[PDB]
Amino acid sequence: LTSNVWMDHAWYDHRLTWNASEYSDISILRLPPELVWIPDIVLQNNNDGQYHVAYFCNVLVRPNGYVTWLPPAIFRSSCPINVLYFPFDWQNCSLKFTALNYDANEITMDLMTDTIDGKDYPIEWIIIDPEAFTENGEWEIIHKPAKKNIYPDKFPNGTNYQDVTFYLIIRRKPLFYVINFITPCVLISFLASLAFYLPAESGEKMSTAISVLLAQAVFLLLTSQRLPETALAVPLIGKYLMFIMSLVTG
Amino acid sequence: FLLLLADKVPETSLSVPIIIRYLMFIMILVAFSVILSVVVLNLHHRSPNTHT
Amino acid sequence: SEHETRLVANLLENYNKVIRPVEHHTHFVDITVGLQLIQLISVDEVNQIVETNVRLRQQWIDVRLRWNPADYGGIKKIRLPSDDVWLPDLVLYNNADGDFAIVHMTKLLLDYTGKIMWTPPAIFKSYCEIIVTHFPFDQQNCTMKLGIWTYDGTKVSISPESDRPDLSTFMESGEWVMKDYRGWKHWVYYTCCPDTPYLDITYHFIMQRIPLYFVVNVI
Amino acid sequence: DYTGKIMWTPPAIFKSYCEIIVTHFPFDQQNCTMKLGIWTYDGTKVSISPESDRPDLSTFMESGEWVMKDYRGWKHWVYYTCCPDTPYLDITYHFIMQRIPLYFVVNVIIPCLLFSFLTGLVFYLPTDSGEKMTLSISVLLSLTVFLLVIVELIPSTSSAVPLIGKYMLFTMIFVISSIIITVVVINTHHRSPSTHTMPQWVRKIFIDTIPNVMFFST
Amino acid sequence: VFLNLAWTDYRLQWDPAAYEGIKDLRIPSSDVWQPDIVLMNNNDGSFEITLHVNVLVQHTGAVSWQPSAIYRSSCTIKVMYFPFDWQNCTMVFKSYTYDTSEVTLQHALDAKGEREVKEIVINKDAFTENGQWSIEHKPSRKNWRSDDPSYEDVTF
Amino acid sequence: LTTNVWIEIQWNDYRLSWNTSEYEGIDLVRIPSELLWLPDVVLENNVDGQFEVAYYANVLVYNDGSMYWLPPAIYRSTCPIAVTYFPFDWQNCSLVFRSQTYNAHEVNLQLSAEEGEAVEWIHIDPEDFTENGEWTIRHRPAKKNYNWQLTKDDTDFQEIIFFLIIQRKPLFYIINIIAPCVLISSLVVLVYFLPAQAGGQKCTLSISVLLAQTIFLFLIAQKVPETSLNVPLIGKYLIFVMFVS
Amino acid sequence: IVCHTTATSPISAVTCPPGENLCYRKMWCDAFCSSRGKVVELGCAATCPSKKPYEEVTCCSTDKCNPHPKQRP
Ligand SMILES: *[C@@H]1O[C@H](CO)[C@@H](O[C@@H]2O[C@H](CO)[C@@H](O[C@@H]3O[C@H](CO[C@H]4O[C@H](CO[C@H]5O[C@H](CO)[C@@H](O)[C@H](O)[C@@H]5O[C@H]5O[C@H](CO)[C@@H](O)[C@H](O)[C@@H]5O)[C@@H](O)[C@H](O[C@H]5O[C@H](CO)[C@@H](O)[C@H](O)[C@@H]5O)[C@@H]4O)[C@@H](O)[C@H](O[C@H]4O[C@H](CO)[C@@H](O)[C@H](O)[C@@H]4O[C@H]4O[C@H](CO)[C@@H](O)[C@H](O)[C@@H]4O[C@H]4O[C@H](CO)[C@@H](O)[C@H](O)[C@@H]4O)[C@@H]3O)[C@H](O)[C@H]2NC(C)=O)[C@H](O)[C@H]1NC(C)=O
Ligand SMILES: *[C@@H]1O[C@H](CO)[C@@H](O)[C@H](O)[C@H]1NC(C)=O
Ligand SMILES: *[C@@H]1O[C@H](CO)[C@@H](O)[C@H](O)[C@H]1NC(C)=O
Ligand SMILES: *[C@@H]1O[C@H](CO)[C@@H](O)[C@H](O)[C@H]1NC(C)=O
Repeated sequence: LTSNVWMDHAWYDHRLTWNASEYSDISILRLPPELVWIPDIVLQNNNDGQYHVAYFCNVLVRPNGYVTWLPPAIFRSSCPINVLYFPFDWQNCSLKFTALNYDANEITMDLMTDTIDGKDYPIEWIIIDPEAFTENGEWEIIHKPAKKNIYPDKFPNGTNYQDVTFYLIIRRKPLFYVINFITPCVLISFLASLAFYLPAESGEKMSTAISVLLAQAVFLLLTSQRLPETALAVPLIGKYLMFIMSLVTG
Repeated sequence: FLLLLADKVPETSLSVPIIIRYLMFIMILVAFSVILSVVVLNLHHRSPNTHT
Repeated sequence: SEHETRLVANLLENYNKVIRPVEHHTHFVDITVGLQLIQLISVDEVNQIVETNVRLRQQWIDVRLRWNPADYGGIKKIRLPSDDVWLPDLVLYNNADGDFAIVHMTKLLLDYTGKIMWTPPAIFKSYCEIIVTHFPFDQQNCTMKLGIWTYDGTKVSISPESDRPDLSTFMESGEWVMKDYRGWKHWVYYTCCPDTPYLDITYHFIMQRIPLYFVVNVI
Repeated sequence: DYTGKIMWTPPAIFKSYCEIIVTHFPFDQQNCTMKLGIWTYDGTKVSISPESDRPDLSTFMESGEWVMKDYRGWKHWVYYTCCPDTPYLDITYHFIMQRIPLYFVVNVIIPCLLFSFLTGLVFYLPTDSGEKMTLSISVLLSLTVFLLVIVELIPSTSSAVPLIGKYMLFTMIFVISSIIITVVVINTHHRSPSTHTMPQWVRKIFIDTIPNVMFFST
Repeated sequence: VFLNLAWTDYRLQWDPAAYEGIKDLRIPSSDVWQPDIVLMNNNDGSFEITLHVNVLVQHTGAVSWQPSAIYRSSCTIKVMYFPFDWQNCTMVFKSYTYDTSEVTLQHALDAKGEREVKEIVINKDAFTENGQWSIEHKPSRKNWRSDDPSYEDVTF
Repeated sequence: LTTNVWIEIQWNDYRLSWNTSEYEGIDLVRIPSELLWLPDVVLENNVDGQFEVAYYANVLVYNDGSMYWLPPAIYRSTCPIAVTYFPFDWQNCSLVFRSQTYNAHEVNLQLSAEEGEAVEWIHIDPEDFTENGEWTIRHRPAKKNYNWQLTKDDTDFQEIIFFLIIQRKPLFYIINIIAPCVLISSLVVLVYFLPAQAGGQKCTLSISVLLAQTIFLFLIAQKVPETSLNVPLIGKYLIFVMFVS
Repeated sequence: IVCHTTATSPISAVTCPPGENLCYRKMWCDAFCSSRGKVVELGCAATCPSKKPYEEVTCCSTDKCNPHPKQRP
């Protein structure tokens, strides 16, 4: 999975405090993260060797010490495919974020809170601008949860007791395949079936059927270079191809 | 099928994978099927005007 | 030159590239932004990505970087490195898979008034809504949204250098024709504060495809 | 060491330009080189000498596609018109490697052999069987799909015509000639007497001489 | 993979009673000495790790470093029973520059350290099965070279 | 276009001059380029973002302030293709060098003068140069060009251009695409000597040659550029033979 | 015969074994045609080697005909 995401950190640094009236009424400050302490919170389930954000932008500081940091990132996460119902598949792709520089007794990864009606509520979802989000042409987002995960088998001392994970349950838009893979093969196999109406006085029964099988072989070729060579399931389309190739051989 | 499989087989020459041996087996078997079908058709379309 | 050496030593002596160039923290530094399109490299109609080679012209004044030429041999321009002075964090909001900000730390031009002119290159890989409805006879409208990432219009104000990009050095693509191109400056207000607008310049390019490859190879 | 004797053995991925001779492909021998020298100094400032006459392959992993036959390293000095006492040195290591011709034999050659052998067979297929064109032109189609395979496998070099290419073009011309003579045979077979009277030389040669010149036939 | 390195630096010792009971520090890796433990059998040119997490220093001088890496290792493929094949595919690890006269390579200890772990560790909380490859074995032993007394690797 | 070039920059820095008598006759010093002022000579017509050189070699500094920098570079230039006669095409690919920092009032880019004559060409070792394999170099000129839409300022006024006019070797295509398609499409005239009756197999041969032409079209589509300004020659011929079939 | 040969470092005036008494001198400028000049090959030969379009050869029959262009015979 390739994603453009904005991480939004927030933490308090008591050392970045100041009385705004002692100075001029400076209510806020921008500081490069190469000068201040930064929690290197990294994508652990990354495929490329890219654990960090892409632009180490400035942190915003308030006189109370509240530091915010919204660095943008381009992550390449490892999310395995469930090809069973391909091309009608929905995937559950995860972005797992850890803190490998400090243990859970030194920092605590939490989810951001927000307010609506004087009540604090956590942001248990990926944030998506409903106007500025251009939907991908192949994948639709159904669910987008976010979870803080604790692993009690592990000890708090250690970097494996903590996890903030962001899940994308995305559904495929099955139109390119329906228009270029399924419909033609279905109709060509129907041709094979209809070969039984052809009289033997026409030397065209076997030609018809075996040419239909050649077309099915071409479609199998196109299909084989669309999925990973996994073995936890036979793709629905490959299932249908085997079924229909066997039926045409019959 | 050989074309299909081209982009998925290691390009090493220390051995032949059982999959390519199987495909070559089936390919040569189909070839011999062709040869023998040609022979059968030759025998079937033979006559005294051409053959004793 | 001895003069320019002395000047650059005296200009960066007490200069901090971390603080904005303002006499008072309340005021803003206006940055005149301008996009120079050079070639359209690619259009991925699947991933919905447009790849362009651009120069991001930026002008602004740094009150701390002034001098009298009479005291420096008549010098009126220098070519300081960009990592040595304060720069604005202009980010491509609609970036897809490339770099958000500028990474080519090219030298900048500095006048005696403090006026700076930085014109660094960039490969923008933007995210464009692609409409495959009349392919290959389709007309795309692809945008580059730019803004200051960590500062608000109260601290850093941007303004486009011209109503529309500069395509004077545009290499013709061979598979895309640019019909029109304009750039708009926007501001957005939020419930947090009414006196604080958040700014973004969005340059868009309306590109019509040349449908010959796909006519002779597919139709 | 305490004497100032330094030993620095860093790694490197050398992507070197090698004159590739695809003339006997896949039975091709190469002599890829790696020329090394000091860029900014000359032999009077920085001299380089080869540790040994030949590289160290004591920890060389076997490739699976190439066999290293010979490997050696030569030092060279070159003189210029600048100056008659400043030689400019280089060490050129060359590795002679023979390709293992099994992948390409099994995947590119044997199928072309089958196609050739089958093109030499439409001549045992009688014409009363309306299938000669079927067979010949389907062999041609199989060979075209295999041409796809070949272009996917073998290199797109234009330095010279390899053996794979010569054999493929020979096979293709073989199939084309097969199809042409097949058409001639079908035209003679379906040669109506109403419009074509058989010559006398044809009857003397094909009906009267060659049949007897054969013994193996029925 | 996470490498799990541990060593002792006599210089990073202190009494916690003198420092408000600080018994462990997290220190950037660039600030302490670390051995050049690298993947030798890489196919790219990336010997060293990718993510330089900060080390864990105890008041005894015990330095634990659990850095992360996307490693691309070279393994010979046995093309005889493909696709019904089983691959070995090792990962060789040693210090690029330090040798036996300088560092002694051992195996890592289990969670409750009493005995060495002579296998690759897999954490089920964090492990994505491939879908095309089943891991049947995952041992780890030290390998030497009789011709080279200065060589010692920990191969996985 | 991908090239490996050794570009030789030469200039004078009055600050790095010295008198040899004070330094035991030393007239030549090597200083790393990371320590010196360099003109930001870059490749502008690059597709990637590699404007600069690959190896920052040392700069030979002479007592008079002369600097000889011979940095090697690996440049992925941009040169549009002329498909019209593909694969019997020759391309005119350019390497445009200018300073992206300094202007003409600051630096004057010029070509080398060896023996008082200007080196208005790319230098190519005739002995230690390996011809590519698909592209043959015919011309290799170099000229100083000025963009007159700009001023003596603006940093893009002057530029040194090196050209590579290269003729393709159309042999892979000939003995893998051209000759096969030609021999295969020449078969559709053999349908005229087959009998017009069951068993003659006219349409069999014709439509199978059409099928082969379709496969060849798929093979060519994997080899031709995706530009839509002109129709190449091999695709044109494929269309012709498909219309004929 | 006494020829000048580049088969030594530094250049030497060595006598040729029996069979070669033609002192040759090849020259041609390579990728360093400018900073250094034409290459200089010298030595012994039984017959004057061939010449290509870019080379500049000069073979003799006397002693030390082929000195470096910055020297004299
Ligand atoms: C694959 O591709 C490869 C690249 O594309 C390609 O590489 C080429 O291979 C050929 C053959 O293998 C190479 O040709 C050889 O090049 C040698 C190097 O020339 C360099 O150095 C010599 C000086 O040599 C002395 O010093 C060097 C370095 O220190 C030592 O390595 C040498 O052993 C030798 O040392 C002796 O002398 C020293 C004092 O000088 C002593 O200190 C020391 O103790 C030793 O006594 C220079 O002369 C050369 O300069 C000339 O060439 C350069 C350019 O190369 C010019 O610029 C320059 O102006 C000069 O013209 C060069 O710098 C040569 O040594 C070697 O020469 C022998 O062969 C040629 C013909 O082949 C004869 O003419 C010559 O007389 C030599 O014959 C003697 O040596 C051979 C074996 O080398 C014997 O068989 C022969 O009987 C004779 O023997 C006597 O002398 C021997 C010492 O050499 C001694 O051992 C014997 O016992 C006997 O007494 C030859 O020219 C070529 O360079 C390769 N090219 C590259 C780029 O690598 C490869 O072939 C390809 N493979 C395939 C399969 O395709
Ligand atoms: C901030 O400074 C002003 C000025 O002395 C002082 O009156 C005020 O009490 C200070 N506030 C705090 C919280 O110390
Ligand atoms: C972490 O905590 C566990 C459980 O108390 C303990 O066994 C282990 O020694 C601790 N690790 C360190 C480095 O203190
Ligand atoms: C160079 O230095 C020497 C002193 O060693 C001096 O005598 C000579 O005049 C100097 N040359 C110049 C050109 O200044």
